[PDB]
Amino acid sequence: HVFIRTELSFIKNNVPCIRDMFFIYKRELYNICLDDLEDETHIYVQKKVKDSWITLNDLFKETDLTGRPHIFAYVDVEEIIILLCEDEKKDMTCHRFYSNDGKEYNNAEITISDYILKDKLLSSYVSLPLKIENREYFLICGVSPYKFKDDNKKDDILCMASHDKGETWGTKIVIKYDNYKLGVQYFFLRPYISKNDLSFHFYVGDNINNVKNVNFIECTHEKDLEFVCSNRDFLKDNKVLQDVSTLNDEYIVSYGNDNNFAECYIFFNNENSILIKPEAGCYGGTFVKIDENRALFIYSSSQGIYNIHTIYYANY
Amino acid sequence: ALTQPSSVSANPGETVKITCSGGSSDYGWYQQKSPGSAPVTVIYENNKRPSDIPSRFSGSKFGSTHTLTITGVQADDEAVYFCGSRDTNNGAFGAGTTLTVLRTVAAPSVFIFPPSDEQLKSGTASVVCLLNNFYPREAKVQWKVDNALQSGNSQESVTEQDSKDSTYSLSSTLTLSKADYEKHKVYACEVTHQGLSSPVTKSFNRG
Amino acid sequence: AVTLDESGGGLQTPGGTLSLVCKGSGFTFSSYEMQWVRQAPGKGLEWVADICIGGSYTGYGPAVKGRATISRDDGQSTVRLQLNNLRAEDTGTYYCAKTARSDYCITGLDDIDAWGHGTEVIVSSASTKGPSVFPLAPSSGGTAALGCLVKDYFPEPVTVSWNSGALTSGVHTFPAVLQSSGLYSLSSVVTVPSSSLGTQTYICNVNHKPSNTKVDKKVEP
Ligand SMILES: [N+]
Repeated sequence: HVFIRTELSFIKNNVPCIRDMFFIYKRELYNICLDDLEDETHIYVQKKVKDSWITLNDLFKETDLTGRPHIFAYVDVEEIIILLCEDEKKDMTCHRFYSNDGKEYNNAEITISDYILKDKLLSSYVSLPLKIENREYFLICGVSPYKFKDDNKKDDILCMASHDKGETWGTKIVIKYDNYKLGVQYFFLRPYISKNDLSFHFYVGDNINNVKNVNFIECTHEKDLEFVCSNRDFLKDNKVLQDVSTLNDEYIVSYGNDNNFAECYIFFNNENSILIKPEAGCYGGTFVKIDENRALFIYSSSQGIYNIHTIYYANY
Repeated sequence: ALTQPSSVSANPGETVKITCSGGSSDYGWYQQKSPGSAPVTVIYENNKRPSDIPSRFSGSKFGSTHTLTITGVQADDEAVYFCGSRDTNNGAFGAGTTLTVLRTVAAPSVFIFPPSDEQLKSGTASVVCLLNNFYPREAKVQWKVDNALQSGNSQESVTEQDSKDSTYSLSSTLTLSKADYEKHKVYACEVTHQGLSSPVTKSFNRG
Repeated sequence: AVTLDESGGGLQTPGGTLSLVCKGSGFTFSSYEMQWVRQAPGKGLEWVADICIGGSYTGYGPAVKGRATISRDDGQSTVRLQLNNLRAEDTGTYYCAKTARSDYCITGLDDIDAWGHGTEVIVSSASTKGPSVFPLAPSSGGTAALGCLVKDYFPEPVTVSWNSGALTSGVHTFPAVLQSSGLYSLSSVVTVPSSSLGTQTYICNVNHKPSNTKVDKKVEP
């Protein structure tokens, strides 16, 4: 029938990150800390070692470009690839970092000549290869901020793919999102890949901070390099949808009590339920899936303190 | 590799500047008065200084270049300063920069030493020529056994600049055997220096 | 009192292995990246290896890659460098070092804030020899010179102190020179006035750690 086991640890961090970007490489947890308060800006690659984040390398030090770039990190079996991309132009200019231990990185300046994602809003995320027809692909996906008429010629979500570990971005994945509603802002679009199945987790609101309703669309593969998505209704009355992940081919949905996240509720297959109530809140709670039956739920209850909830789940 | 200067020089009280062009990441400077003796961290992060190190030391990283600055140099500031940063592959060190404090010319007070009783009986006896507290390092040592020039069988040993009066010290030794030492009587030591009009040659008798 | 003390540095066999231990005190060991840095006689400084917090990462210099092994006993506050197949190129003085930042392992040598005293290693197939002490008396005027000559000894180093560490003023220590046979020759002199010849006693204490020989020779004209 079912199995739920939850243990939690803490992680101290002596680097005050503006934004955290967790990832699991070779079954271990790493962070992509952005340190930007003589303002030496850093894009540190930290790693969890016992109960502390250990800084391994600064990617911004080895970077020609300025400003907070777009960070796209891809975690395949035998390597990490992280891209730092200048936002503002006809061509995109990225810096491609490669590592296979988590500490050693070797950058290479890349140029996405005449990119399609121009005009589309991009944002930083961690992803994993998506296999389509005997070929894995890394995805840089963008959304159209505002829509006023239903143009078919122009698709709302656009994805450029790379089947050479991020070296050349010439493939175009066609995303067909049939529920794109008019007048409102759409932001923080990040794809969710699992079991070689594609989905997108984005926000729909009035402003990046004013209104932030979480949306989730699951896509099916219609034909060669073309996907067609539809919305997934995770709405629970008197609860705020926060993160969505999958364990055991079942959704793991995070909800808050209000938009202040004093308490979080985690639902498994909607069949089972647990409560996260930081003794501080659970704001910014995210699932960092480790395995098909194990995920992490991380939020920071203070500056420098991370709460690492480890969740084990299995259904039969 | 990190491109560090071979040597730099300045008079006391004057400000000095040492550079490091090679390398990518931040820079550090470690002084080492004598090889074998542990170095001392002078600056660690680009413009960070340890509590024990005096306020005269300061750093600055302008591009791939970092300059270590010693405002108002002192006698205890003479050392071989090293550059520390990262090279294309991994962490790397510089070639080393030798700092010399500029002072007036000092002549060497030469002291010749005949071998001990035991030294002779041991089958091999060596003559010791000593030069103490001179300036600059510019010096030459020529051996003259019975009015004849000797070369090839003599090795010299120079010490680093003194941390009090900024003077050097030389040590020569004529490697000779028991059969070749008792044949001669007059043993002279010619000393050549910049601060000497005539070469001071000290000679000692066998008896 | 952030201090590091090295041990295990001696005359190891060419082909054999080495084991150098660095014990740390004064700082919270385990929270700082540790490193080893060597210096070949005459040559400059050279990075050997580094170990990250909790031994999570282990890096080596090209010179010792596939031969050296760095480990940490966070409980004993020690860092062990285990270098195998010792070539003559490994001879030098090894200093362990502490990185200034805690929970920080970026690959750089700019962040060292604590250096160990330095232990000397000698890769050689030559047996330890004893130092022969020969007193040198002058044959001056106002200021006279006295001292002893340390000849025929192997390997380095040799700690010579006048009056067991009481006489430090006017003491000049010379570096040893390598003879044609293979042994070293160190010298040490002390500048004392001519009025003190007869009323004071000067003895040079030659100490050789590898062969354990302490000979107290008196210098008298
Ligand atoms: N380091």
